[PDB]
Amino acid sequence: KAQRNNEDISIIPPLFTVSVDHRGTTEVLAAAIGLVIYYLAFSAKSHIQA
Amino acid sequence: AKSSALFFGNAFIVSAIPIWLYWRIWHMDLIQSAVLYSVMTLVSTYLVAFAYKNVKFVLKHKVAQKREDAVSKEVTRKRKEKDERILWKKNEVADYEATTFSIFYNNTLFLVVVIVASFFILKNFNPTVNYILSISASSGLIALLSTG
Repeated sequence: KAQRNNEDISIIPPLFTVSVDHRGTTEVLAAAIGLVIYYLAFSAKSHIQA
Repeated sequence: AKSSALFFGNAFIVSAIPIWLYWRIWHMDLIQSAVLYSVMTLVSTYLVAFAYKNVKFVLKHKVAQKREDAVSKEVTRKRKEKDERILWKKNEVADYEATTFSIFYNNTLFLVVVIVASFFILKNFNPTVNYILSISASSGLIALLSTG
């Protein structure tokens, strides 16, 4: 009734309240890191042999 | 040649590491799969150590070719009475870093091969087939590459 009347809904006491605590809601990378280190190792090999 | 013991003490390491993710994401049975693991590690250690020697043996000369002038500089700065230091130290001076790079490169090479096979080709295959093909191909291909 209050909601339909746009009355203050806070005046109406609930029977009880419950507080609900809500806390809220790789292989590519491994290949990439190994690739980059190996590629720079290849550059190192070229310089070493150069 | 007797230094090969170190190679044997190194070539096996990488062969067994992937067991973690295989037991965690491929959920391999470590008891039944131990048959495959032992063979794979043994073959890898054999050929990889042989590769270690081959790479270093094939390239060690370059170290002296490059830096022997500097090594001689420090040797003298420290002819028969003079040359002895060459045999005692200089040869090992070239050898020491030659081994370090040979093993370093071989190990660096191994990782990508297994990563590519397991997680980019054998994605769509049985974990049993995944481990079999990935490790076997890695070992054979890498050893052949070392012979390149």
